[PDB]
Amino acid sequence: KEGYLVNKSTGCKYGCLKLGENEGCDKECKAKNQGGSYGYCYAFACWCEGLPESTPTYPLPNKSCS
Repeated sequence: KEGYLVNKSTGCKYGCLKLGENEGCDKECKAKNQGGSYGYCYAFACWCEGLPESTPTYPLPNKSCS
C-alpha cells in the first residue's frame, strides 16, 4: 500500500523539506522495518509505496500527533 511513514513512537509523520524525488524518504521507506519499495517527499512528509499490510501508515489508531 501507499501512505505516509509514521513514527511508531510519536504517531507523527516524517518531515522533509526537499519535495519530489527524495533520497531521504526513499531510504527510510525501504528500511527493513518498513519494507516499502519506493518513497518520496509529498506535502512536506515522507510518502511510501509497496508497503506490506503489516506495516502501519499514518494515522495511528491509538497514537495521535494531531
